[PDB]
Amino acid sequence: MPKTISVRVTTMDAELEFAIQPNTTGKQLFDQVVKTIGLREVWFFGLQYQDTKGFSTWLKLNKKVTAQDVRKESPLLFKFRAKFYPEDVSEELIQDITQRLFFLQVKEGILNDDIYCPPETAVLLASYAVQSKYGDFNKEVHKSGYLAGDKLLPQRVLEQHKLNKDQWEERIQVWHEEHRGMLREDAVLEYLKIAQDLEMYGVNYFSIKNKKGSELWLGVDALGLNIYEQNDRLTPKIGFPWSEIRNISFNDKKFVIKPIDKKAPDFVFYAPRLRINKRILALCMGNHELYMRRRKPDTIEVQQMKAQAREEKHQKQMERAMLENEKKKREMAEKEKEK
Amino acid sequence: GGSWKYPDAFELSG
Ligand SMILES: [Br-]
Ligand SMILES: [Br-]
Ligand SMILES: [Br-]
Ligand SMILES: [Br-]
Ligand SMILES: [Br-]
Ligand SMILES: [Br-]
Ligand SMILES: [Br-]
Repeated sequence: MPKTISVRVTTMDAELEFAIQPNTTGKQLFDQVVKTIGLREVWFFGLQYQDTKGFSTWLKLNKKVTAQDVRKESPLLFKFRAKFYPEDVSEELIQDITQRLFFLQVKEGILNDDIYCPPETAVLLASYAVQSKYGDFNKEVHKSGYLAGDKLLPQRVLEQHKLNKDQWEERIQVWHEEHRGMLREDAVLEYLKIAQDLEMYGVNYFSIKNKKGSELWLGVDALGLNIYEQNDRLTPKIGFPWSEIRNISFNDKKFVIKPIDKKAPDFVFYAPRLRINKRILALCMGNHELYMRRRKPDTIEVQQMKAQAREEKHQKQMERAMLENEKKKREMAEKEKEK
Repeated sequence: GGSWKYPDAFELSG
């Protein structure tokens, strides 16, 4: 009934605009986004929207965009986000663009308190964010207040300590100075290597109840399912890795986890609505497929990207060593000039 | 042109 279907897609660092047709599929829109930004490791990603009832939802790529209850507005608003997380960033985020998108999203969740982080880890993470953004600490340029314009720490860390912004800056600067010589893209990777070991990293939590009506959390992540106490989302009460699951299923509100081990009982929980159980199961199927895929041989495409990454890295290392050595040749000629 | 059969940007195997 509108004459246009204008669409905005916001990534962690760009705003894109499209204009689609009534029969445009999720996959078609998704493919236009990733082509625009130059992303190839697309498997981790999704397009998230707000439905007409205000719930964050993933666009289904196998359905028409207009058939999915996207909040009606001009333009339609999507967030391009990592939906699935690797088991190890160093092994599995091959390309620098992939690493940057993950870094920006994870850092958002740390800073907004979504992903719990202890204070000392938050300062260490902030130091790598700073090395990436500023490069090497340089006492001629980075004076007191060089970080004053930056959101660097989780709100919980700021609120629960007594330090002022200057004291926080000095703690982060100590670490910043330790990173001198570290390439910006390497500091991004070091950030992610720390963040991926946080207890809440890469976990989707769903509110559930047991048969007695006690509130619990279900987590879904790369490695399987977990049951948590209502009041602790850090440490699972019961873990259900893939290797221990025989079947997961649902029937309206009831979700059943059937174990491989014949001695162990079924785990049953209840969601508020069928739609939630469908969301859980879809996320479990996506995760388990990626789990299996990373244990099978690399596709030809993945091999290509890995060989391109090795060659580009090898080349940049060589050019960097050449420039350092030329700088020494210059500094030598500047000082044997004076004689 | 809705031939992509899967919910995400990778195939689900049987
Ligand atoms: Br995240
Ligand atoms: Br940055
Ligand atoms: Br059902
Ligand atoms: Br429902
Ligand atoms: Br829902
Ligand atoms: Br979901
Ligand atoms: Br399609």
